[PDB]
Amino acid sequence: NCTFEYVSNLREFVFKNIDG
Amino acid sequence: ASVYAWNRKRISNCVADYSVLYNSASFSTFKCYGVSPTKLNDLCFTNVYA
Repeated sequence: NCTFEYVSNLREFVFKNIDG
Repeated sequence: ASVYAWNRKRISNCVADYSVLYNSASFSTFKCYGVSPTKLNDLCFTNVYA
């Protein structure tokens, strides 16, 4: 059941979920 | 697929042009319920089942 699929030292990331 | 074993395709995130299908005489039947068959391209829904 797949509904989406996308394909494209210090590292910082910000993950958030707002309004879907 | 057979009618009793009807196949279901899930449609998420893709633009479609229902005008080239509505304008096609190849389709012997094109009937819509709850939504006008003419005004179809403007509508937006999160998922589509086929």
